[PDB]
Amino acid sequence: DIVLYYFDARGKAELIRLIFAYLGIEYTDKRFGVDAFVEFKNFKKEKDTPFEQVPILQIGDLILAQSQAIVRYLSKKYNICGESELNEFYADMIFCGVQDIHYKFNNTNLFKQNETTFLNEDLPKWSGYFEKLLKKNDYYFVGNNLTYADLAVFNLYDDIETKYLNFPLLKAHNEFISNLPNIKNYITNRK
Amino acid sequence: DIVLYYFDARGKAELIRLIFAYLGIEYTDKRFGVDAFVEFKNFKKEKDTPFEQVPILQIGDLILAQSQAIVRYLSKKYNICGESELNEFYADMIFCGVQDIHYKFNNTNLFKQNETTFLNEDLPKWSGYFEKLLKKNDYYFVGNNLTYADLAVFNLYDDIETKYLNFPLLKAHNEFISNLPNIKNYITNRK
Amino acid sequence: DNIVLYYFDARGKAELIRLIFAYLGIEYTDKRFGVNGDAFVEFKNFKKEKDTPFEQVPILQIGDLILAQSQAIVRYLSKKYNICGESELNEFYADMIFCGVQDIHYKFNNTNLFKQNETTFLNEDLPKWSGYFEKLLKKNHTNNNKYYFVGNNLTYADLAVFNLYDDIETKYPSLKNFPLLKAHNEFISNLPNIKNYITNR
Amino acid sequence: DNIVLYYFDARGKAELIRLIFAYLGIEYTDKRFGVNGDAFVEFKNFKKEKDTPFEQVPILQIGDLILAQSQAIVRYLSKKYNICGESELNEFYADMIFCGVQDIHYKFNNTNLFKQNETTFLNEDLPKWSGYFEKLLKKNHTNNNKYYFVGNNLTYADLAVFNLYDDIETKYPSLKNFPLLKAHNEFISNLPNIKNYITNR
Repeated sequence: DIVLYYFDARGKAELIRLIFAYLGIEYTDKRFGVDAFVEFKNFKKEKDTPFEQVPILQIGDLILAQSQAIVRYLSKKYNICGESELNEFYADMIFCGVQDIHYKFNNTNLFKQNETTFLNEDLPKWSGYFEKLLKKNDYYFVGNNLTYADLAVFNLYDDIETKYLNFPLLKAHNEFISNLPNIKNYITNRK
Repeated sequence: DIVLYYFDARGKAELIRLIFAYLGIEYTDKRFGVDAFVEFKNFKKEKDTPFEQVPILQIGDLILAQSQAIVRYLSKKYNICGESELNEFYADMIFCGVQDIHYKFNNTNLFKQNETTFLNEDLPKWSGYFEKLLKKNDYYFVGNNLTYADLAVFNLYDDIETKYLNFPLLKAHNEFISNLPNIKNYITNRK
Repeated sequence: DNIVLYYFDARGKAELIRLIFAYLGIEYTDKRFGVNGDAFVEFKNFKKEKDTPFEQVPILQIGDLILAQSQAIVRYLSKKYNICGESELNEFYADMIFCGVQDIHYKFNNTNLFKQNETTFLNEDLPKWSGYFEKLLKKNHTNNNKYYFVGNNLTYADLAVFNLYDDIETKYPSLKNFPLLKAHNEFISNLPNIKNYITNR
Repeated sequence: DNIVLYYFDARGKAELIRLIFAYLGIEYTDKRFGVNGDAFVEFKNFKKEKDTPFEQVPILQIGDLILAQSQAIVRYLSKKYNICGESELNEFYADMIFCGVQDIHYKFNNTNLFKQNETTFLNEDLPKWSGYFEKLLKKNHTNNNKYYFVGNNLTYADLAVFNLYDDIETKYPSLKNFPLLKAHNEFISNLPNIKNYITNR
């Protein structure tokens, strides 16, 4: 009854956009800076944010902040969080793992001279963790249905691939998500 | 029916310890290095961890990883996550906020020359966010009962205070948590 | 001689060196990884082929001599070509100032949307540093009329400050509140060897 | 003269300067914030009282002269007191090496339990750097028999490498796999002015 507010970037909003695309939920994708910064300063004046951060998801009059929290909330509401107490935990635990490596990716750049370590050490290591998780479990990380963890893992590699998959299941899992019809469409349309 | 594995430090395990103390749950608090590192390497060989990280909470044969996930799991199980869908979200959102500032605290040190900015800019700003959240809501962040967010906020400042509260509610809230009998006891006994 | 600069096809930590060569009019080969191909493969092969101390670039090769670490290279060239200041104290001040540049420059490079630190960088870290530089320029009033950080000739510190703001500008918007600094950067940008290099870049 | 070093009551970025003064036998006042009181209040008052370029310490004051930025201070002292190498190339190499030290040292300082990067630092970042240093020592075989990074006299790079490992050791455990580096550090640790300073520290 929905507005997503963020910068004109994937960033930490993209996973939320992927969820809405998957669920088929209509919303206004509001992007600053399509002086992004002046616009953000104004938004903060206009809107009551808890921590002066975006993304913000506003549903009617209700303001939701913090991307990971928003993801968990939506996932519960729309049945992509796992179907048992243990499965809900595993999905969460996997997402936390994705968060660790995703941040590391966002902390690697040329100036810092950490690209080679990321490419050679950190990413292979994390990819191995994910591949093993897939092996343990027309591919899902959790149970026999899609969860937000699947989308998160797709999003992580999709992001990484923009800038910079030895991992057979992970590759297959990524292809599978990319080809879900709602996802494929979203992706094709995406700037 | 429970072992917590971590280093002999508060770190990211402390919030879990505070929850168990609050809930009155008996567990073995297993600390490496009471060559911490040799011991950790061995533990990783011995135990099947998803990401080769601690803390690990083992309940019977069940291995749980990722501190924030563990906290959410316990909180749901033991009714400290909020009593409505919206309240569960707010608790989560607050914890996410705590995570942001807690990390910043752990990223500030003398060598980096970022202590003054943290003390003068970042912490006051975050404390203001928390104070306002308390105002909005014989003190609780969420609803009218204790949630993990309360414990998290207590833990954050308690950590900060070891190394380095203008904020009346926050101070009062912190005192209140510190004085909950199970907490007070845990704290008095703690190395 | 045969001077070759090796780096990625980016400004990064190489650009100041490139600016120095431009300013001095030194010819060199600007070898850039990844202009067309996979930058990482090229870098990997380079490391195999060239004996680098730390497996890092930039690398400046003069003849068969291999020099590493951008700041060290900058200091070496600056001494050689008389852009390091003309007294012991002035040499120190240029070095001081560059050290300060490095600090804020590293911060800029650690700033991004995902990390949600853009607003604090724009709003609180950069203005503070811009203030420090503005004050330093004031102390050299003044000799100035021409804007130099140190003494009455150009030093690498001048180039470094120019480069830092130039780099920032590529990503983020004014220097309105910092007139001395703004004039200084403009002045550097208009030195003919520099203006020409920039236009062609 | 009246030489005063201002810093926190910590090693940090000051310690190398202190080691240099010890090695050279220069008397100075080692003023440390927070020995007894609130370090931040002391620092805040210092900044008000002293005109610092960047609102940072360390600060070295010689007479009324204020010098800032630890690396710049190290380079200035090293030139003055002949620990920077005795040729243009050797001066560059000592500087190169120090730049490398700074990189790994900063990483050590960014390593902690909360960030869960201790194992990668011990396991993968430090060994790699230790290797780089070990290889650099090998190149100076070579002159050595005495271990120096550069030429056949001590330079600040020697002190810097010693200091870096010493600092690491306070926090984390062997250098077993790096015999040249280990011997080098031991050798530095045993220079009489250094050994004495250390024992008293």
